[PDB]
Amino acid sequence: KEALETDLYKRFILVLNEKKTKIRSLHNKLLNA
Amino acid sequence: MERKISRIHLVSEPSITHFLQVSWEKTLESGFVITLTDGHSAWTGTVSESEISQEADDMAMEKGKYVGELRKALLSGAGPADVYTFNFSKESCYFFFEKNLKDVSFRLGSFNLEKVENPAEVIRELICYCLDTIAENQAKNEHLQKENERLLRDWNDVQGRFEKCVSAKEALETDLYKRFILVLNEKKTKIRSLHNKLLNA
Amino acid sequence: AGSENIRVKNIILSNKHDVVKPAWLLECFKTKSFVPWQPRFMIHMCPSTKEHFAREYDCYGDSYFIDTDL
Repeated sequence: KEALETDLYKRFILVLNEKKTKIRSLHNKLLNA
Repeated sequence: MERKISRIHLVSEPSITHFLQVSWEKTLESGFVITLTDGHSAWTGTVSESEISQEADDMAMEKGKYVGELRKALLSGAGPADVYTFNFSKESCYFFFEKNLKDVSFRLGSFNLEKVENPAEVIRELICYCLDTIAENQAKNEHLQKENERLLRDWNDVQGRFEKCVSAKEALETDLYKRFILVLNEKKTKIRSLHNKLLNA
Repeated sequence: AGSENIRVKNIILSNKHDVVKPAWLLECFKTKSFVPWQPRFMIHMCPSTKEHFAREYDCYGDSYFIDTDL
């Protein structure tokens, strides 16, 4: 149970970090246009 | 210090049983003390290391094998197929045991016991030993039963908890996946809104 | 090519073609439509297709504009 939970949470936070980087880039480029 | 009480059927009067108690310190090899009784009068005798060694040498037998045979015959160690016949001449006070072997009898041991003047003391001591050992066995059985019941209850509880945990594992997994998709859809809506705003701008 | 054989590896070495898992044709036949590619089906990307899917999709199968299912 612990292994499954930690693996799933690690994958999910990795995906969330990637999406947050993308949205941050979108916000940064929104200002210029 | 160990002692064993056994029942025997003397061939002279094979209608009333007798009781023989044999006590030894560590093993019958060093020696032991034997006491025969019938409820009215008793006889006692002792066998030492020298006597048993001499008897074994006269038998041209290995000491270990002779000791094992003596243990089988005296400690009621009856095997799958083996008959031992004991007889005690009271007039000569001579008690000896043989290994009946289907019409060929091989005499195993023989001793001369002395008629103890007081049989009441030995009978009372035997009764006291029996009562002590039965009380100890009863206490041990009670303690073991209590421990077994407690362990069974604990095992039942742990099994129930394990069933609950395994049942809840799938619920946790599906709840986690559902929450994951909820937040991911929220992020998709956020990125879609940002893209639409950028397109409008 | 559904099997990554020596020919598939050689095509992988060259960046002038796109490989798609055979399930793409089956999906097209079932829907009888020209469905566009997805990162799951393709095992390789040309620079042009890589740029095209970079905007629409993420580093993994997840995309931005189109939602995701279980």
